[PDB]
Amino acid sequence: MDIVLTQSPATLSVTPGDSVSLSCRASQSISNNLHWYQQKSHESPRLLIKYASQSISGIPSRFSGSGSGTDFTLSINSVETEDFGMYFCQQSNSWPYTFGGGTKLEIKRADAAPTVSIFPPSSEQLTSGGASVVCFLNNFYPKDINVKWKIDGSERQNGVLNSWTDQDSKDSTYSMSSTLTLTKDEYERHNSYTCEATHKTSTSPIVKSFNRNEC
Amino acid sequence: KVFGRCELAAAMKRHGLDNYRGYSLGNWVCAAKFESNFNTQATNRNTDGSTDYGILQINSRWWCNDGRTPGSRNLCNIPCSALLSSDITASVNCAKKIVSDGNGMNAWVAWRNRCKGTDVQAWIRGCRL
Amino acid sequence: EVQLQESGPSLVKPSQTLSLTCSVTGDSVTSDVWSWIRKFPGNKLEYMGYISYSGSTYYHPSLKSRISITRDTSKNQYYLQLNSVTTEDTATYYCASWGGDVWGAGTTVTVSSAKTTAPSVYPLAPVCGDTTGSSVTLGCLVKGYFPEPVTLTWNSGSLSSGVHTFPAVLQSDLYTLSSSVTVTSSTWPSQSITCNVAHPASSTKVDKKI
Repeated sequence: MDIVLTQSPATLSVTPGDSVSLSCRASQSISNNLHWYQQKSHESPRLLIKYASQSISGIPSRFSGSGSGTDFTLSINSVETEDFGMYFCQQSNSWPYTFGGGTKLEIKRADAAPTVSIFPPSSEQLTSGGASVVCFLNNFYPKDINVKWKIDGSERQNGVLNSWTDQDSKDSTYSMSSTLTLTKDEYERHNSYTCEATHKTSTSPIVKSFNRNEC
Repeated sequence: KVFGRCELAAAMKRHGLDNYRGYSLGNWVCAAKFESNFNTQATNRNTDGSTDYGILQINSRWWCNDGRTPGSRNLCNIPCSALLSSDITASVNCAKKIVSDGNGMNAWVAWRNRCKGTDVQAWIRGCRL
Repeated sequence: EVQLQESGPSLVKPSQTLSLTCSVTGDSVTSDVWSWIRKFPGNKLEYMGYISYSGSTYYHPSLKSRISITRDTSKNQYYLQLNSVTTEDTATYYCASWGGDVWGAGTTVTVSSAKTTAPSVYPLAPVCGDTTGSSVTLGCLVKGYFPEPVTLTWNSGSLSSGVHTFPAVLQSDLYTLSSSVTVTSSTWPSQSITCNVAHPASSTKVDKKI
């Protein structure tokens, strides 16, 4: 019964100066009762267009909205550097009000392979009975990337926690941290630890590894 | 300006009043009919310093600011003059906010007495929309 | 100009009650319709409910039962009460006008039964000091602290370029964060590189030389 709003694409990479169109579909007709919000990193959401196409005095003219019923579109004529972030649609036709999953507007730049580095558990952590293996995958583009861990040749999923930074303010790349946490005893039961990164920049995955039988 | 019944119905549908928070188009058409006979410029002075403005006679005591009403709460955050426009955008938006309260369309006495609990669809039946 | 500001306990324990305050300035709380919107991790927004000019309310059905929105006309504030919370209610909470034109900066509320815990700071160095290319990346792993946040710096701030400090993640009720720092091979180990980690809530500050 609750109205569901589907937005696409989930993410969109463009160059400042390009124009773009974001989609938001409703599972039920909502006439013109669809609103568009912008939310940049570390900021609260800002209303850009109300009731499908009504403009808000004070909102840049490059923003406009169109559509009705179940299909809506937010258009940005020539995206500007300060326009990157999240965009969400919200309907107020029926209670409860609901939001779409949002579309991420990101900066387009040249593809860049990730710089990978693996790190073994420190002596201090092992003394406390723990064992975290860390892998950093820095300054790559695009954001799409797959990281696979392997112990003695076997893929390992449990104990893996990942962290991602937002698109880099300095060079528009992305970075990632991947950590495999085991107990000191599991750690010492195996020899080879591997961090495998598959990225668009190469059909061959980047491999970083180390053996407890060496070093 | 004074709308034709069907003309206003189409406009109200365009402005998303059909099924807004459960209220079918007919309800709003019927309401507009009894409140101002589809006249966007209709006004009505009350015993206090308040006046009803627009096609849906929205009272200035609580809903809009006319720049000269004692106790202006301006619930709709809009100049009462916007409610007299030939463009119904402002009147609809304010009506939607009003109807978003718990009492819904009961805010309009005329609607209760003349439209609530009736074949309101009759107000749009016959229109090409 | 109308302005909103959220305030309240940033930490609520499971089964307990979450309370937030929205202070309205520039206009009267009785002169508008006000709302509470929460943002869950992963950019999932939920319209919790709103209180109208009359004091009447509308609550999200999934919440209906645990939620309560009230206002105080003399203080010019309206509140949010959410009972029997669970870790699932951890989110960033915002108050905003119904019209959507004004929003508060938002405030994070975390639901956890964890107690204040100082972090363990571990050095991240290449296996066997096996520096290879022209550059080298070192790291710092901050594990098991609560609550957030911590402040991590390298060489007390003297080393600021080529750094990546990632968002903390939850690991068994506690937070873990890591920071990488890249320098030329001619920089390390000839020059010492140290990780400085401060955790205000536990009154702790620790340095870890790599």
